[PDB]
Amino acid sequence: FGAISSVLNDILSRLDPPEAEVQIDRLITGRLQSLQTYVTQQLIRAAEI
Amino acid sequence: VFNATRFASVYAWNRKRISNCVADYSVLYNSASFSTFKCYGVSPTKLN
Repeated sequence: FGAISSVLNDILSRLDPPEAEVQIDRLITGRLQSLQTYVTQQLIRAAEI
Repeated sequence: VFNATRFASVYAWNRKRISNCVADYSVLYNSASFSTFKCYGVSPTKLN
């Protein structure tokens, strides 16, 4: 999602928090959007079932 | 590397491959004789 890495601990082992937060913001935004997509599709399938 | 007698030119910039040591960056972090000291991929304090 634009971050330097896909693994959380590598940023934390490398960065100082006032830019690590700038990276983690991107990470949680992308993952939260994916989770929202999953739950919406699950709701629709559950209605059909 | 740092206390060298003589450098080369910018168009003949000197490259050295450093390998096989325990580099201890905090003293080079701590020397105030170096005016501009700034890092891009890594926060400088985590180098230890």
